[PDB]
Amino acid sequence: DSRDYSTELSVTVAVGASLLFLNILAFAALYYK
Amino acid sequence: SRLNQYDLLGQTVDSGIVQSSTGEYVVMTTHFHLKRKIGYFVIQTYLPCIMTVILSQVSFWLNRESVPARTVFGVTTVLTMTTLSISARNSLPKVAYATAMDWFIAVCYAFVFSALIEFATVNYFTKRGYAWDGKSVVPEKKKTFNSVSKIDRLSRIAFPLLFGIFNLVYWATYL
Amino acid sequence: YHEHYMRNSRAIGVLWAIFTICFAIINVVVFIQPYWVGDSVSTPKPGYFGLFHYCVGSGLAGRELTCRGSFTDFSTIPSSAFKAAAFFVLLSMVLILGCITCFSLFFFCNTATVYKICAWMQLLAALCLVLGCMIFPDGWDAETIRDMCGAKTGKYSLGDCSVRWAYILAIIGILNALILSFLAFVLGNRQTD
Amino acid sequence: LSRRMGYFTIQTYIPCTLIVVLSWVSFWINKDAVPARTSLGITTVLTMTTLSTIARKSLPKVSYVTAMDLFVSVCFIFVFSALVEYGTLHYFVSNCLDGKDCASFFCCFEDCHIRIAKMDSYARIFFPTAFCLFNLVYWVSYLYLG
Amino acid sequence: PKIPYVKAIDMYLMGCFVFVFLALLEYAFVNYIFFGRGPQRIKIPDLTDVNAIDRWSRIVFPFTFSLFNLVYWLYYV
Ligand SMILES: CCCCCCCC/C=C\CCCCCCCC(=O)O[C@H](COC(=O)CCCCCCCCCCCCCCC)COP(=O)(O)OC[C@@H](O)CO
Ligand SMILES: CCCCCCCC/C=C\CCCCCCCC(=O)O[C@H](COC(=O)CCCCCCCCCCCCCCC)COP(=O)(O)OC[C@@H](O)CO
Ligand SMILES: CCCCCCCC(=O)OC[C@H](COP(=O)(O)O[C@@H]1[C@H](O)[C@H](O)[C@@H](OP(=O)(O)O)[C@H](OP(=O)(O)O)[C@H]1O)OC(=O)CCCCCCC
Ligand SMILES: CCCCCCCCCCCC(=O)OC[C@H](COP(=O)([O-])O)OC(=O)CCCCCCCCCCC
Ligand SMILES: CC(C)CCC[C@@H](C)[C@H]1CC[C@H]2[C@@H]3CC=C4C[C@@H](O)CC[C@]4(C)[C@H]3CC[C@]12C
Ligand SMILES: CCCCCCCCCCCCCCCC(=O)O
Ligand SMILES: CCCCCCCCCCCCCCCC(=O)O
Ligand SMILES: CCCCCCCCCCCCCCCC(=O)O
Ligand SMILES: CCCCCCCCCC
Ligand SMILES: CCCCCC
Ligand SMILES: CCCCCC
Ligand SMILES: [Cl-]
Repeated sequence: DSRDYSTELSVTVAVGASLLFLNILAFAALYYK
Repeated sequence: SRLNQYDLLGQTVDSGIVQSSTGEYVVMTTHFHLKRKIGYFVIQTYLPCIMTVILSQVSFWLNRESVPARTVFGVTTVLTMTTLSISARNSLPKVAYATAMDWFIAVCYAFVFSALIEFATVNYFTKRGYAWDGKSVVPEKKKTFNSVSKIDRLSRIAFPLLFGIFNLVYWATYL
Repeated sequence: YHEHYMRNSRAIGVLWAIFTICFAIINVVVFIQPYWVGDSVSTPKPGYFGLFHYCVGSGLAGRELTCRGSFTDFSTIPSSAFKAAAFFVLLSMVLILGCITCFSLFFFCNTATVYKICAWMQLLAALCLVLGCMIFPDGWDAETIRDMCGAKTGKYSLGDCSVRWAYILAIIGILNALILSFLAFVLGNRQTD
Repeated sequence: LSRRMGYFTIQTYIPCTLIVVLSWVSFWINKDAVPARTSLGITTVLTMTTLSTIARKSLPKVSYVTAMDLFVSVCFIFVFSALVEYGTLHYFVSNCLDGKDCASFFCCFEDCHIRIAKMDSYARIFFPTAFCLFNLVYWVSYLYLG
Repeated sequence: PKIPYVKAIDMYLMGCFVFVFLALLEYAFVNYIFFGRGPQRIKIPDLTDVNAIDRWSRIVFPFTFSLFNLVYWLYYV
């Protein structure tokens, strides 16, 4: 097996970035009076 | 016959050929047919479980105001069924699949649990904390008294009927 | 204007609940799955290890991954730092599941106080997750970890072994937990208005 | 080899779950029914103590918690918590730029305890929610993730 | 010893279990008679009076248990 972890790391970081993006959007909804 | 558990019905004698990587071999075969004795498990396991279920269902015939009494029935019958289940399973070969007696005990345990839940539902709708005093007249719809719970009246028919039909189908299936 | 305010409050609260559930799933996954660290091309032996569970190869040009380590057993864990990290991550799991339970309190209790309760609970869960993530590399000096990765690996030093998806997922969980806690605080205050 | 779960499902998992449910039944029993609720709680605790005996009958005396041990332990804590909940309820009933400050934007030091009379209302949904969440994490963990 | 068939001791234990079970049913019957049939308003006494049922049980349960003991011991000894 090709013992390299880039696509796995890439997709995990993509999912994490999506989650944090949605949560900062939640702050954008709140803090905007 | 040195058998305590079983009864030897008979024997069947035959012959055949068995294949192997080394070759074909003649095999003389006998088959002794055995039937387990049921009376011990009836007197020891099935009957006390049935009587415990009957005791659990007996709680429906008491007045709804006897909250500690009916709670004591429910939980102590649960404990008794637990003890009976553990004892019945202890004297049995340690098989990881469920046998017929396991299913019977499970259904009885569910029936006892359901009787306790039925009492809980009945007590949730009890209004007055005092039972009928005997002397005072109850005007059918202290001055006022709680009516007999229609949940109790329905359970008095439903629970024994359900247990009876379960017993009928169980014993018809396995016997 | 008030109805827009209330509808946005409701929608943002629902979204905060979904993201809380997502973070709880992340916490369970990172606690269970043993892919915090992984072998490399230059590693003496193959395999991987997480907080408590570790699998290592026999070393005969195959997998034959012998596996050992369960959190229920406090001895198979390679080092005390690993034990502390596993305990902290478990406590974070318990805290976040406790907030998901406290979602039930929304029926009766005032919305602000329950929002603050999950806010503090998620902040504490994030603090526990940070403590676990900081304490976990301390245990890389363990003789089993050294035997896997090599002699160069040590305290706070990856060496040949490389971090796999679970570690970065835990860091993402840390960030997510902090921001969810702040979101809960501001939501609880914005209900009061 | 893979073990079969039919006997364990029938014998200890389902009965332990049912005993936990019967412990929850105390929350719907009316307050001031002190003997009933106390008897229910303590006898459910006794029944869990009885049930926990058969958890390790098959196994050797290993010094780590198995999945069965964990399930039984958590159910025991659940019934213990129900009884302690009723005890607490009975005792307390018988007798700079973000928005404001670090006491009103956090710790609720404005009134808060006061509302203890509604502890049964909380426990009616809190206890089933906690047990259902525990079962979801418990069963998903031991079957799919690992 | 595990010897699965019915024995004298098994019969005695079953008999005693039946007696305690019957006593519990007797109380249940008394309770239903007082509280169930009430609001609608040795030779067995009338069912109406709960004290009559209790006195009948007081007389009869020891007598029936003694009869069971006599039959058991004479049949087995
Ligand atoms: C209080 C009033 C006084 C009551 C006094 C009675 C006291 C209690 C009864 C009996 C005690 C006698 C000792 C028990 C002895 C066991 C009974 C017995 O011997 O018959 C067995 C029948 O099994 C069987 O049909 C299995 C069935 C067992 C009986 C129970 C089935 C019906 C239960 C329905 C549920 C209703 C719920 C109520 C809801 C209202 C086998 O025999 P059989 O020759 O074939 O040999 C077969 C060979 O394998 C060795 O037995
Ligand atoms: C797989 C894991 C399974 C997860 C399952 C978790 C389930 C956990 C158990 C119960 C949740 C209970 C939620 C109940 C929410 C109901 C809240 C409600 O009734 O509406 C109002 C809005 O509240 C609010 O904005 C608070 C919003 C609460 C949001 C939480 C519920 C969302 C659950 C959506 C499920 C998504 C699943 C997706 C997973 C992939 C508040 O009322 P109210 O003004 O009258 O009071 C004011 C006071 O005077 C008296 O209460
Ligand atoms: C597991 C949870 C399940 C939840 C089940 C939920 C089932 C459920 O909701 O029950 C409601 C009802 C309550 O039963 P219940 O006997 O307690 O009825 C009340 C009781 O009689 C009170 O005494 C009455 O007041 P009072 O004495 O005169 O002062 C009151 O009338 P009122 O005050 O209005 O005048 C009555 O309402 O009974 C059914 O209809 C169910 C029949 C089917 C039962 C089927 C049983 C097998
Ligand atoms: C064997 C399983 C049986 C399950 C039967 C569940 C039936 C419960 C129906 C709830 C009825 C209801 O809403 O009224 C009770 C209280 C209302 O508050 P209160 O004024 O009556 O004190 O309502 C509440 O405040 C909380 C009610 C409970 C909601 C959670 C029920 C979860 C039950 C699942 C158990 C496994
Ligand atoms: C009370 C409510 C809100 C939270 C309950 C927390 C539950 C889900 C926690 C408490 C203890 C935890 C367990 C502790 C140890 C182990 C052993 C490990 O090898 C697999 C995970 C497993 C089996 C955990 C699964 C989740 C768990 C059961
Ligand atoms: C885990 C639950 C245990 C069993 C609890 C049973 C009690 C049920 C009480 C609620 C019955 C439904 C009430 C309907 C609303 C009403 O009209 O009062
Ligand atoms: C050691 C724990 C025993 C279990 C006790 C359960 C019931 C405790 C009730 C609350 C106790 C704390 C209240 C203190 C107030 C006071 O001074 O009386
Ligand atoms: C209703 C509240 C209780 C919630 C928990 C329900 C799950 C009880 C566990 C029953 C044992 C299930 C066994 C699953 C494994 C299997 O059968 O293969
Ligand atoms: C898809 C993997 C799910 C893992 C379990 C999630 C539990 C969420 C907390 C109840
Ligand atoms: C097995 C429980 C039956 C309940 C009928 C209402
Ligand atoms: C499962 C028990 C039901 C009781 C009658 C509502
Ligand atoms: Cl494990």
